[PDB]
Amino acid sequence: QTDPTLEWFLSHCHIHKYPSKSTLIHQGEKAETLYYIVKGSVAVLIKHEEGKEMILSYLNQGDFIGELGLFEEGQERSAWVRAKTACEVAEISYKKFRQLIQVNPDILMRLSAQMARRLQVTSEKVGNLAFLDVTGRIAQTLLNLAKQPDAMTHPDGMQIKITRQEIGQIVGCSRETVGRILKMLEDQNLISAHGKTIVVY
Amino acid sequence: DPTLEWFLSHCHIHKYPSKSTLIHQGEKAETLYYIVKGSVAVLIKHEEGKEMILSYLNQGDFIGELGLFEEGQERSAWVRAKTACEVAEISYKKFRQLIQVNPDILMRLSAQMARRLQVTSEKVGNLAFLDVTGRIAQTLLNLAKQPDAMTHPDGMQIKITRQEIGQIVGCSRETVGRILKMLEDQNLISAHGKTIVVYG
Ligand SMILES: Nc1ncnc2c1ncn2[C@@H]1O[C@@H]2COP(=O)(O)O[C@H]2[C@H]1O
Ligand SMILES: Nc1ncnc2c1ncn2[C@@H]1O[C@@H]2COP(=O)(O)O[C@H]2[C@H]1O
Ligand SMILES: Nc1ncnc2c1ncn2[C@@H]1O[C@@H]2COP(=O)(O)O[C@H]2[C@H]1O
Repeated sequence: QTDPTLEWFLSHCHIHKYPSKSTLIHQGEKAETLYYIVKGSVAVLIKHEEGKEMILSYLNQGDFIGELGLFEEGQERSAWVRAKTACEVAEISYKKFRQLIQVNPDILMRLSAQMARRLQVTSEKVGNLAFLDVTGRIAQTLLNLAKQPDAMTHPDGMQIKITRQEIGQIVGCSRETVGRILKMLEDQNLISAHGKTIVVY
Repeated sequence: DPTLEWFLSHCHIHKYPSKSTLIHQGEKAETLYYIVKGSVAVLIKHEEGKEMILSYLNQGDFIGELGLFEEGQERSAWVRAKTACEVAEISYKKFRQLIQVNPDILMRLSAQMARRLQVTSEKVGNLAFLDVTGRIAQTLLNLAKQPDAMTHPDGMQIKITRQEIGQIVGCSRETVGRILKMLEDQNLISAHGKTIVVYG
């Protein structure tokens, strides 16, 4: 589902394909381009020497990406953005976009609605990490990604596909610890695990 | 600035004393704020004697902007006046009417949202990669790297309460007390009255 405005915006971009796991944005690169996911999904990650990679968020079709450096020249990509599946994404220079903004501010309103949402979601994440114990953090995380578009409904909850590695990267724990906690969450009858498939209740 | 004075002329301004609450988490959001003077703390709570300051906002900063793009939303957090403040306020409706006239007012707001997203995202990385002790240790270091930080013959000197430290890391004031002591025995810092010396 799309609309005129959106299509108007798109007719000003170049759509490029990206195989699963390929990197769309490298942290540190000069920020001079805006992106738009027409198809597929991506992960946004940050790195910290020792411990390594952490997943800030998943973004999907309809999501803008690479927008954080738009309002001030000379900024660096604040994160790594990698394809989680085959992706088709539009791109336009900040300059051309700042122009379309003047033509029709609605395009900025749509981008802004998403930034506001991201700030609400990232803030909630900040709190969960500071206030929840590792158990609650993982328990909540399973609820969140159960809210993702790729989540398949279960005749008694919601079914998701995730790795102990990904969970650990979202909550900030090792896959070993995640496994041990998933065991408890299963025992406590809160989830059902079968391979890399989890059924959240 | 012509754009900002214009923006403000359409708002109603009010004075808020210290410790005063401008925004209550959970309430329906139908209005936007703009700090003309003063400072505020944006914070979230776990009502277990543990608060977390997501950020400080100052003169020239917008507040309550998160519920502007979708109706039926609630305030994502509590905003408390740090010092006396003069805050302009305007409903989302009138603000959306100003955006049509000149989108620049929206650009300025959005630039602040992007900065805020970048800063909060950095915070996320640290909290995930740090125990309560490490969070506090790193906070003492970061506080020593700031301009207002003072010089001490042994390194840097800072002034901050156990509560304030607790609000930064999201833990109890007592937890801060115990951690600061352990850090002393580790010969990493010194604590007397309300002054903390960070060696190095
Ligand atoms: N907390 C976050 N939530 C969602 N997307 C984010 C977050 N932090 C960064 N991003 C995205 O990661 C992108 C990579 O570089 P930019 O800073 O140009 O733009 C970034 C945002 O689109
Ligand atoms: N605080 C942390 N301790 C351990 N692993 C972490 C932490 N924060 C994030 N992680 C990531 O979580 C991942 C879980 O399993 P990996 O072997 O893939 O490598 C791990 C790290 O990259
Ligand atoms: N991470 C953050 N950084 C800065 N300000 C924030 C953050 N999270 C919330 N706020 C502010 O807290 C305000 C309170 O309610 P709103 O959600 O309407 O708008 C909010 C934002 O202006």
